[PDB]
Amino acid sequence: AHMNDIKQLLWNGELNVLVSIDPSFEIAVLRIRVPRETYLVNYMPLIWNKIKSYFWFEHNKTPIPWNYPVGVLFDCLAGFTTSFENQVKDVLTFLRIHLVMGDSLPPTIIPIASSKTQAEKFWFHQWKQVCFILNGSSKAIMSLSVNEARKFWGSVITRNFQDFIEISNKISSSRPRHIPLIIQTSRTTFRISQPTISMTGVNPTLKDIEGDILDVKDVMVICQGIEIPWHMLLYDLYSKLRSFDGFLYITLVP
Amino acid sequence: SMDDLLIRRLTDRNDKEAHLNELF
Repeated sequence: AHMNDIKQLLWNGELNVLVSIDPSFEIAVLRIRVPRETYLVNYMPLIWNKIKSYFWFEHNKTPIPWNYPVGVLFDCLAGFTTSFENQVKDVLTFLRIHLVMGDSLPPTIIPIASSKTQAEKFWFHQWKQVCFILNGSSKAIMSLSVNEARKFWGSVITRNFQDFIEISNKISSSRPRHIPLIIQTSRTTFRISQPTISMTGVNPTLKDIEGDILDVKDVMVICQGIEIPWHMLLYDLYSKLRSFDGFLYITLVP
Repeated sequence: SMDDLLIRRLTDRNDKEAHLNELF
């Protein structure tokens, strides 16, 4: 009952996003709501529509990838203990990103293809890999019907929680062989790591993998925008706070 | 309960992130 509640709360995740438009293109500064569990490019059509008056996104002059869940980007671009109740009055939590245009594409990020097919294909192939990690093969996801594969992604676009849960569970590993975990530092020196954590014969706690987390370089473990106790079980953590792309993301913050 | 802790923290997160959403 609680895993469902937890997942619903994650699906409801939503952020105030300030989209600063590059003069080169209140139309200069868009204010939109974007869920944590989705990609920024899924909202490009909404951004273009508003400004009927290459390109990529940037945070504080640094190009940002689009292939990470918005919530994950937020965790590493916005640098918690403070409850809403004890929070100073009227603190505005938001993400400011810039839509810029240029002659040459920034070298470190996958370019935005603006084809409406790019995001879905990437995301689906990635779940195929997450399935490989969890089960040892992509059988479960490849066994989905064509209708189901399309509806799986459709749920991300329309926010259909029921469909996303039905399909993500179908393909989700009874007991993972390994945990699909990604550890990263703040993007404001950036380090990212995908450690190999086996579940065979063990039941690791966050503290148990302290070695891996620390290899990425006094630090607070943030997952889904919240602090996680070092004694929580990895599997539990993954099964509950993994993002809409199948990966569990941990962000290290001071 | 660990889940009660997560439920509580996620609700708070969503509340903080939703504050002043009328400006967006």
